[PDB]
Amino acid sequence: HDSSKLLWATEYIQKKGKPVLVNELLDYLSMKKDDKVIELLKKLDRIEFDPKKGTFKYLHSPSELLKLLRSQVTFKGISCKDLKDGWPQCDETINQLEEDSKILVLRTKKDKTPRYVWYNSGDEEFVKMWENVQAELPRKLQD
Amino acid sequence: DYLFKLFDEYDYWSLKGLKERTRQPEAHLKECLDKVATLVKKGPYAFKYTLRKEEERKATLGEL
Amino acid sequence: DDIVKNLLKFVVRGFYGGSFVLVLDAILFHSVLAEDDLKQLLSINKTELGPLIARLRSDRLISIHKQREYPPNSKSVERVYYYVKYPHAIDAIKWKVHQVVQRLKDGYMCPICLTKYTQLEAVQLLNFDRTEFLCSLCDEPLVEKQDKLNRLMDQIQPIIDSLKKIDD
Repeated sequence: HDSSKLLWATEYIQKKGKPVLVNELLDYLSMKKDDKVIELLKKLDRIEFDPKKGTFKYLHSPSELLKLLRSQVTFKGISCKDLKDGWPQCDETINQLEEDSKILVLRTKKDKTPRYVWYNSGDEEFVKMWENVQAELPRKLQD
Repeated sequence: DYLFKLFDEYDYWSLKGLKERTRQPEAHLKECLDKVATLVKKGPYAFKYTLRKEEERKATLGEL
Repeated sequence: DDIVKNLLKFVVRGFYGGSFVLVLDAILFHSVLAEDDLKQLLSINKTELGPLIARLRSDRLISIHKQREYPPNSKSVERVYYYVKYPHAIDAIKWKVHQVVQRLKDGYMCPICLTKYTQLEAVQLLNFDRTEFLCSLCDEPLVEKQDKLNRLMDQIQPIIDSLKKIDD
């Protein structure tokens, strides 16, 4: 039953609006001083563990997204929210890279206000003109 | 907090058993349980929630 | 295969959206995949991968070899081999661009009758009494883009130049 303590502590971090020391949490959350409370914060992505003493905070973006796509060169998909968590407020940068048509973004087939961002491996009249009807002998005549 | 002590006391229980204890609508009981407990719909215990510190959780509930 | 990859990217820019382009680039990153590998590689589902696969099958863009892995563990293994075939893609793109140019390269009508006439019909429809082209049955008056197609053709011209560079 260690799943609940993290949420009551984190929503408290939202209510207090400031980071809380592990001892201040353990005293306010009335728990025995322990590594697990910190370890849940080290585990949880919605809380930031600070290397200086205890501190627990709630929880360049375009360049970070480009580097992530380059590392992703082997990976053909990524999560939209995870990229935003890695680079806070990266949804806008992801959409901008989309509009640039390089790291291009894919508009949500679920809720049309959302947009996914994807990693780059790097009109029907126009399209039908570029497609039309689609054999080997005309290809050989073409070759 | 009381419901969680029941969960260590019972690996399987029901929204009915919980509503009987908490005297709250099963709908509210079903929301929080989704966080702590998970549902098993198959077997003899089907339609009953199973779990996955308790005192720390109780103090966190007291704080919030 | 850099020139072929660039031609494929240009085809993705011309034909369809960006998701299909990204799927093609993902196939380009990894040598060979069997029927499940895009799903592990991508966050899209298999049913939706299926609509995209049907779209690829509609065209000549890529090629499929259908192979079983023989070893008798349960039902063995359905492995599909997706390998791009360059000649079919080159032929289809040339047919489309030439057909597009022919469509860009490619009159009398009466308002009430909604009929249609041509130049030979013009010689027939001419009347000496008035000066006009008159309809046949209803005797009604007769009435009756390229530059914009030429500008869109400027986009087609870069693709044609890229195809010429790929050829030589």
